[PDB]
Amino acid sequence: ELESPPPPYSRYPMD
Amino acid sequence: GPLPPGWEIRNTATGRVYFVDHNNRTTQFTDPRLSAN
Repeated sequence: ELESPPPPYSRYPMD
Repeated sequence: GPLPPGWEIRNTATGRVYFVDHNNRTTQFTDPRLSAN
């Protein structure tokens, strides 16, 4: 990902 | 909606979109979002 490191793989990540 | 049934969409409050694929089980800041508009 060219963008910053994304949320850890949870199905529905709450943010 | 315009979301594919295999795809899972959420946006972070930081202003970045990450689609988690239940297929590969990976999150995607590499999005159909920026791939569109």
